[PDB]
Amino acid sequence: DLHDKSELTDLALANAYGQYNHPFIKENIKSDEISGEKDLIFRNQGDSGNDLRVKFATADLAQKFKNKNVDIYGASFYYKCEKISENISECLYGGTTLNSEKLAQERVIGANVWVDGIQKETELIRTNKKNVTLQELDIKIRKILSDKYKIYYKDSEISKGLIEFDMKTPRDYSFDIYDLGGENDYEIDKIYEDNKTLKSDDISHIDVNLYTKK
Ligand SMILES: [Zn+2]
Repeated sequence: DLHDKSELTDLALANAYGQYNHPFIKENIKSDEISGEKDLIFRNQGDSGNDLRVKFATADLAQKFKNKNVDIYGASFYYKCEKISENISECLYGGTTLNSEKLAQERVIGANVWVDGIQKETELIRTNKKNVTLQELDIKIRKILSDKYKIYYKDSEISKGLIEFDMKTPRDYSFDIYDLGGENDYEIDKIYEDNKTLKSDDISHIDVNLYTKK
């Protein structure tokens, strides 16, 4: 069931590596401009003053954040990002939460890691948001995985990977780290388009299982 790293093109690997190592993080910005019916526009708010277009799965979502002070944390990209002006538009799916919703205290989540069934050091990620997007937690975990296990380097020994985010109830979410939508970010990141958010204090822990080349 777990997809193999060898299934991905070089473009897909370079793109994955790029976004999990350089996420777009912006705090307290507001947009009173919808594009299409489900994209919010933050002119000149992206990298290099490029414009920023945050895409949502529904107009329901875009409206919810329209004219709200929001925090952004997601995987950004340019290719296929619909321009709003004659200037370069930078894109990102979901990764949006209200800036007013901060925890009374920093939530640290433990991430157990296994490589071929052998327990490695438990890793840590944290957030100060009451409702954190799954995208944010995922990027934070993949960053550590990229740093320590070189998950997105073509010639590293890791070839299969599963990340499990467990709640305090029997609810869990998971990502096969190599089952990418396609090779371009506009495809790959639709994985975050629903802006799925989790109640930070209800998260139990993360379980990561990687398997070496075979
Ligand atoms: Zn566990």
